[PDB]
Amino acid sequence: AGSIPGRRS
Amino acid sequence: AGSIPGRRS
Amino acid sequence: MGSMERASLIQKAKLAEQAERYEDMAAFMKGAVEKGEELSCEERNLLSVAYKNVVGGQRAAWRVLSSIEQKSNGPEVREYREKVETELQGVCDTVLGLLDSHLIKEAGDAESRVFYLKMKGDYYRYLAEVATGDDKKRIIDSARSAYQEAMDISKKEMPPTNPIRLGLALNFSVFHYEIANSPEEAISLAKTTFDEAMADLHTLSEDSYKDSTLIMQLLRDNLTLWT
Amino acid sequence: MGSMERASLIQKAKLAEQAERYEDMAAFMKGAVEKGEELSCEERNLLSVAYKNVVGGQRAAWRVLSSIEQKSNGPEVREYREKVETELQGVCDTVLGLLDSHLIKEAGDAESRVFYLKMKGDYYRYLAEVATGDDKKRIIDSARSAYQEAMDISKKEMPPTNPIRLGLALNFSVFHYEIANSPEEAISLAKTTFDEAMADLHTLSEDSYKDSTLIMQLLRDNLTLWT
Ligand SMILES: *Cc1ccc(C(=O)NCc2nccn2C)cc1
Ligand SMILES: *Cc1ccc(C(=O)NCc2nccn2C)cc1
Ligand SMILES: [Ca+2]
Ligand SMILES: [Ca+2]
Ligand SMILES: [Cl-]
Ligand SMILES: [Cl-]
Ligand SMILES: [Cl-]
Ligand SMILES: [Cl-]
Repeated sequence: AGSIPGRRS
Repeated sequence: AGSIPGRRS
Repeated sequence: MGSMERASLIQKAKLAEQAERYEDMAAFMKGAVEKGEELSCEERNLLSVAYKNVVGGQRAAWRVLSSIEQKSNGPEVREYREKVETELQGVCDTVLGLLDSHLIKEAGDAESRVFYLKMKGDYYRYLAEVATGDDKKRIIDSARSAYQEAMDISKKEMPPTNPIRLGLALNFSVFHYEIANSPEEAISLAKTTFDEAMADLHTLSEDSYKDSTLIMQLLRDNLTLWT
Repeated sequence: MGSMERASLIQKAKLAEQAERYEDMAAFMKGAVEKGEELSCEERNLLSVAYKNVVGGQRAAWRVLSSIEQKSNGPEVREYREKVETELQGVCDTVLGLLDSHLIKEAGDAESRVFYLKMKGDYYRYLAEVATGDDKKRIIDSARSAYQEAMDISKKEMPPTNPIRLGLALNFSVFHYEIANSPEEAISLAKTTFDEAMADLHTLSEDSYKDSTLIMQLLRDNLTLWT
């Protein structure tokens, strides 16, 4: 299950 | 130009 | 980072992201937060991106080591898993400390308050992933409480397509499925979030449409995996 | 890492590689080296893999920042490039210190001595990549001298298909092309290395054949890029 990737601005 | 990758044992 | 200008810390955080130096980026943004001023929308994103990458590397390593540890059951694998786990908990505690001192209490707008409360839920969720003993239930409830307050504000103050509202619902649904052992609540939240966003897409510009549909696809990906 | 057993340091270095925690891996192998015993073939590889990953991340970040700095020509980009550069130089100095105290002087076999001298050439080459001022020429000569001693031993003591001999020649050729401004020497070395290995492949087992041809392909890739 994927949370928000949120690794790139 | 590539040197030896050498990042995996 | 007390001796560096706030603007220089922000500039170097952006440079560190370009260089994929996320530990530096997090330290720069921690320094910026500790200047005591509120954060702009862009600055909040830099803070979140920096720590998500740092904790993401720690979580990935913890899962590798925990898996090796379970297959074995000397003390080395447990000892090293414990070391990584302690470092992960320190990062989560640092982020939670920044939110508590004093980002959340000074966040009055919906966009900032929901953003920070979602962060609070996320980093308690990461603590819950590695928690076992006396406090795992209390950590889980701390995550749920932060997510719930953010949900309540986002339903009152934001349109159903708002990317922060969508990402909050996505992560709260992952919390339900992976942490709280409530897969039905996870599926129901993801479904209702997706359907209400679909019905609001007609109000959006071309660029906002792309932003919202990207996150709705993540909700759909999870529903496909869960059903 | 003075209080940890040598065997535990080696075991944790292998765990850190599986978890892609290369800073930890390097610290564990530094601790193992400082136990004072010579390193096995496998242990030498762990030392090399750990620091190659650490310095590789620093080199990639330095190139990103140096490129941004040249496009700009406040002090932030220069300051941050200098910080990354100083950290990179510290890592290179640490590796060179380990080779000098006392890995190289206790390395008597060709396989160990050539391996360490190639490392010495590599980490002086990384120093040369960022060097400008009074010492860039001396760093370049230190790299060349280490590579040259390793070449001399490998020609006397190793077959032309030996993967250490091939990788040494590959990196020395990259030194010639990228550092020493000698592209003709780079091309000549890569060509002669490839041809002499080709003529020795008939002596190898299926597994040794795969090991050697993989590195010969890297020599061919460079020749394709340089001609
Ligand atoms: C927690 C969270 C939610 C949403 C995102 C994201 O990627 N949003 C896209 C977007 N579109 C316009 C503005 N933003 C932030 C990231 C993290
Ligand atoms: C400096 C260097 C040279 C060669 C390699 C490599 O990948 N060798 C493959 C191999 N085959 C049998 C044993 N080894 C080490 C890495 C680094
Ligand atoms: Ca100021
Ligand atoms: Ca001992
Ligand atoms: Cl440990
Ligand atoms: Cl405010
Ligand atoms: Cl800096
Ligand atoms: Cl010896």
